[PDB]
Amino acid sequence: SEKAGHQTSAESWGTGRAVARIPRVSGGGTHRAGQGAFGNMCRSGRMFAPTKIWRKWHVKINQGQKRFATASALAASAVAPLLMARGHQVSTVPEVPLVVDSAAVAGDAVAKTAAAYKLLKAIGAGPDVEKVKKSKKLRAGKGKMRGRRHRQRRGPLIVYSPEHDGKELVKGFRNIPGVETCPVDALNLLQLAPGGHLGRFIVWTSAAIKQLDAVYESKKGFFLPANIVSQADLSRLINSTEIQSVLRAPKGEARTKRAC
Amino acid sequence: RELQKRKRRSSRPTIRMPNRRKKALNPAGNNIIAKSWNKKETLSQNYTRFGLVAKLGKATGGTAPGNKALLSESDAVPQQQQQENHIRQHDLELESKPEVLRALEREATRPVEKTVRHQSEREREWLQRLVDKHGDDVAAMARDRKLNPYQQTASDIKRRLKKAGLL
Amino acid sequence: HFRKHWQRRVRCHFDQPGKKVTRRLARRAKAAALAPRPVDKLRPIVRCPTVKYNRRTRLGRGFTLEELKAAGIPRLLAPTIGIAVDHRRKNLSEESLAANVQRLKDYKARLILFPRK
Amino acid sequence: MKVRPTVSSSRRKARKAHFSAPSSVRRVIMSAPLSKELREKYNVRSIPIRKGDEVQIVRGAHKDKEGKVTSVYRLKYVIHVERVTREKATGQTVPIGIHPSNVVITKLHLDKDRENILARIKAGREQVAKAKGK
RNA sequence: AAACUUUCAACAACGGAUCUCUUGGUUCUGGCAUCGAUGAAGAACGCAGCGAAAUGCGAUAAGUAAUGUGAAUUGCAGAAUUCCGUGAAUCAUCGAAUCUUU
RNA sequence: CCCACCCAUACCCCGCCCUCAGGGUAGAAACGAUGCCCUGAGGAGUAGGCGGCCGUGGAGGUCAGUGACGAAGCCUAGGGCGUGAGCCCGGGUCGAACGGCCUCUAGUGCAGAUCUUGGUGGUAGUAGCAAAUAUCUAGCGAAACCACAG
RNA sequence: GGGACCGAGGACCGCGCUCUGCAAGGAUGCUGGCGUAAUGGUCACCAGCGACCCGUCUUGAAACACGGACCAAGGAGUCAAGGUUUUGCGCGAGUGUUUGGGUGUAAAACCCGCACGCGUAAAGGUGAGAGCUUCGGCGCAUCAUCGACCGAUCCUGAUGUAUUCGGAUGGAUUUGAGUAGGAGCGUUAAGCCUUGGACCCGAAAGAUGGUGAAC
RNA sequence: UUGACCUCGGAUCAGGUAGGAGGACCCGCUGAACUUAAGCAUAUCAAUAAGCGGAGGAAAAGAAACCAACAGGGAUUGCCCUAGUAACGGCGAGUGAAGCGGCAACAGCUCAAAUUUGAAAGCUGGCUUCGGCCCGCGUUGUAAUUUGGAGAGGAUGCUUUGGGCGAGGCUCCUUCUGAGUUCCCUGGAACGGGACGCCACAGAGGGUGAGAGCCCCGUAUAGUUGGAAGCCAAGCCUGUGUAAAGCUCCUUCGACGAGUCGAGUAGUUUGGGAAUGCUGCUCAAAAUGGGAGGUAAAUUUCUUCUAAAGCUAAAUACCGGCCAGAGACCGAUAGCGCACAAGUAGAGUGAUCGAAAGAUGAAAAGCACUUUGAAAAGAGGGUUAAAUAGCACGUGAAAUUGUUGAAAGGGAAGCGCUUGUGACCAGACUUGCGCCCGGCGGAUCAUCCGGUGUUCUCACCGGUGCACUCCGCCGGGCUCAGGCCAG
Repeated sequence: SEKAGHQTSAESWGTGRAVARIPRVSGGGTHRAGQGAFGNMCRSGRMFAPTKIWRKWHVKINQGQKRFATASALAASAVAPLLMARGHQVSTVPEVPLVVDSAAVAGDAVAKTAAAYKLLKAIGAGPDVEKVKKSKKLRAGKGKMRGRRHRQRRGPLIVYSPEHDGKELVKGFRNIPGVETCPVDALNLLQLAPGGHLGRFIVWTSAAIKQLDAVYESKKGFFLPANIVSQADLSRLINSTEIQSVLRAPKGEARTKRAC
Repeated sequence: RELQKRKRRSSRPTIRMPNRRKKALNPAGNNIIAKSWNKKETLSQNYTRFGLVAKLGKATGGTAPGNKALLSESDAVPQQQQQENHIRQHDLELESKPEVLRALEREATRPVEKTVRHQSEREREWLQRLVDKHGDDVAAMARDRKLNPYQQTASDIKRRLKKAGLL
Repeated sequence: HFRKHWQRRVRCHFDQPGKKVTRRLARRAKAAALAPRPVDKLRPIVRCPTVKYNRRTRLGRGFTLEELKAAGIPRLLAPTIGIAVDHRRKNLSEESLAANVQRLKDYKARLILFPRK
Repeated sequence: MKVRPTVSSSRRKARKAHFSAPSSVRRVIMSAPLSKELREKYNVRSIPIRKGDEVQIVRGAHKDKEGKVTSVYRLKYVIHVERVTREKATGQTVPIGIHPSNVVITKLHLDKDRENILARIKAGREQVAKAKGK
């Protein structure tokens, strides 16, 4: 409150009495009367530097850097060791960019939650869904008083094409705990790298892959970034006939024998 | 604040306001647009599906793909290429596609009745008495002060006779 | 430049997306009221006044009476069929007249006028 | 997840509305499920409990006890079943407050309005059954 | 010697920290526009079986009527008051009334 | 003047810690190349500068984490780890939640301010019987002052 | 010859030697002891040596002074706006989506039509010099020196000129936040400066509007 | 003498209206000082606070006596940039706009200056059988027509209409709508763990004796029951009067706001001496007029608007009103002064000032009864899972205190290093492997057979048997390796 702590009528007693020079409340017939006020050190006083609403709450990020991060998250999602290093149960998943045919999810084929559950279990996304179901724990701390009572893991992200698959599959995957749905034209970095950790498990549709080819040429002012490294395999760069041929003879071993 | 503290300790009920808006957000009725309006679609998508223009002004942001709603001279005369002192005032003389568009054209192009305005009994009696004395000389009827008290011009009386069918 | 009591006159904008939703719902209400009609009126093309912006053009307030008469649209019918009229503007040249007359006949070519009853 | 903007997922508001509810709202809250036989007979899952119903307690330390509801204490959110009582220090037999969610109604106190309630619930369930079938 | 003083341990006190909780606050957002001489906001006096506080109400006084729901209220005491009923309720709604002194 | 002897954080030899410097380490290593191995020198410190690490409230991710067969808290003439801030375990009490790790965030760490609020003492069963509630003995009973003691 | 203290490292590699193995790039061998206790730890006390009461402030230093009855909880460089330096990042002579529009699973995320802000626009010689080299040389960035061009300034004062306008050639100890093959824009983190209560607590005052009396 | 008109009054005559509250936002009037300029007075603070008057759901402003110098724009309002620019200033402190450009929203109108003059055609009241009758207002002007990027009057020929019901629809309240209380263990209680299921456009939230999608309320989605008031509306009845309206043409006309502009002067205000605006005093206009700008350009050439009358939605503001939904907020010394009797108790003559104070248990089951005695107290005994949870009540720290046990001391205590004594506590390497025989049982053994899944050559089952091989298990035998400390 703007007036909190200092809607008190208090004056300083000065140096006349042998008390600390702090503004004290006037009056002579109350428990409050005679107590100090107007200070962060004082009970029922105003705190130091009161919080204001004109703090910077939002952060402006360049759209190019956001598109770079979204493309990096998409590229990281196609790597399976990153999927298990993030914490996804994909040991029964047949291929890491898990593409299913659109005919399984077109129209009202998945619009019932039982059909969506059956499809998830069939394509190998079952253990990841069951992980989220079994990971439900009560939140440690006061956040339970503030509308956040439970914590659970994140399951597979379903990416679809709303033009070729419709939006009825959104309804069938809504109640399944952990699984999320996102259109291919509006991909979200908060969902592709949850917690800032790369390698989200993604079940695509076929139309999702085709429009994923499509929508990265439609962004104005952005092209897919060129890496500063062509071959990211350092063992291919160093342990290659090209470099090993011009290398001088080694000057020592990995472990040096003590001379004296 | 004191009032809100009072109501919290009071046994008097909390009067809940229904969410009654002043303006409806969806068209209603038995017309063509009401039966084809999707309440879960925006204005631009609905007007795209109709085949109509929603905003006639300049585009103000980017649009979704498939928007389709947010739109000799002898005398040196710049207007002579524009051609196809009195004009018709109460109407215009205008001379695959979505179904709503075709329905709108059909209902706008259908023939209508006219409700031709008739004449009063006293006007018919006046025009009749005017014919019974002069017959066809509309100039003499205009000159007549007794039978034509309002000194109307012979053209007006001829037009009234033609409307009455008394020639 | 904080010499005065600027604390009592700080305006934050946490209601920016809520006001955008309100504006979009107001446009939806305008659409509901004017169901086949566009929510906007037709406005002319005008040239920007100064020498700095003379090269470009923009939307004006309303069509001149001479432009409406040359396009074949009567003055009193024009505000009732979606065209804006401005009695203050003058043409002053044969090149703005031709442009806005072309705009008006283009509007007439794509209009579905319904009978009164 | 709730979608309608009029619904509130606030724990504070929900607890206040529960513990500061009127008597008719408390009647609606103090509801009990029907027995299996009554569920197949009337096609009704649960009904608000009332004095005169014969119930069986299915939870708590007084499980498998049956009896007639002799009191519906809405203020204390509890019902008082017949012969499910206690003993005070003095020896008085006080009733034991059992929540209506812990019992199953084996016999209804059938009046005209209760039959109307059963008919309305059955009509809604069967019309949704028709909607599901086709 | 005994008594006193100091330190440590167990138990018992004093006191209310810590932990956990929360029908409270605080900040933001959205819909809506409604006090009064037809007597307002505020002040006072009264109304219940036991009412101390709070709340409700005005000599029709913890309220009357009308509508809806459908079997209570409840701390104790009382009712031959109501349960296939124009009908309980410290019920909800609320369009009719009563509405002391200022 | 001569001889022997005594001991500084000084000098010499060895061990260990840290810092700095030099060297080695890929058709990869028998250890996160932000890792490992070898060698040498050095170590006072106010204002001040830089780095690392510990702890607290809350947020995202994760540990398929702990938990009414007992979470958190508290007590403890118990057992360990760390140079240290701290951390882990045992015993008792207790009764519903809590913790680690990677990031994010802040109203984030006290011995003092004649500091604020609360509680509790010596003075002291003393001075005195005073507002409130000329002596001895019952009952009632403060205040100034107080780093620890003469 | 007698004594004390120490045993760092952990397959081999080396220097060597008295060369069937050695005292040569750091300790092994033998014997004995160890569970009703080997060995530790805590508290209390005694004993030998050592040791001015903590924080603040002043002084060359002391000495004074200030604060400290005790315990628990609270308690002080914060948040904005505007400059500036440096680290990371994206794009780059361009850069900045978020005023707004569209869209949405709805304060999120996703997209962008015209503007606008800031910035850019409106190659010489010689000598060093990293690096490369066919061994002859080629030479980054940067610096020194000699030169070139321009806004403008100092004279000489062309063809010409509407006849009162203009500056061609040759000369100057010229300048510049000038050119001489762009570096900026946006964001993040840290530090500093200015203004807001501004690290926290601490006057006498002054003003506005009220409440009472009584000299 | 009588009756008008005008003017000024009375009436407990009839019908109305104002006052107060609230005041977050809004429109006016009035109006400081501290402070900064390391002093201070111009300046700043600030055209702010306090004070006074007046409204609403918004208010205000608003359809150019505007901006501009353009190839022009076109009521008002607000956002972005313009721009910390122009301008002004002890040229210091500093103060500080606007046009254009992009956007949100857009909507235009009513009078006065005219003669209806072939007809005051207009209106407030009263009486009513509700259908039309009286008095009055008004000619010192009430209707119609017209409002200067206009208009009127004639002529002309086309093109336009007005009322009343109204099915039904939208908005909002309402009724109803999925699935385990299956089995076992722990526990006072399953809402915990294990097993087997089901629902899901519903796995938001709350309750229930502990973490509940399926026990209950609700939640999601389309419907569906009944109702309230507005608005829209398919259609169905009627219309009417030589009634109203738009445009065109022209040998006819075309009225536009005065103690107001402006000049002088004094204050006040602004970035603003064409005084930036306003106000007070003195003087006091015009009609091819007046206002404001552009321009050295040859004289004020040109450009652009009409003041002194008025109305008007939207985009905009909002600490208040009726609600609603939320948060990386606070968690009882915090968060509002107030989670609870809170503007309460209490203090002051008064204006005013203004606290402290939450938690038994799942359920009062709130301790019957016996026995001491005068207590807000005990001992037995009882309830409870628990009473060392007993309305001093969850947990229960420290300061400080009492009982018991041990040790030490009487010219300070406390601390650092190092042994000793007493008491108490802990308990060292968690202490193994390999060979050689005999018996037994399995296999990865059998080029044995059959089947399943696969990364298609690897795994997993079922049945056979011990010739070989390899594992284990049991009974004997042997060797070795082992933690610490001393000499």
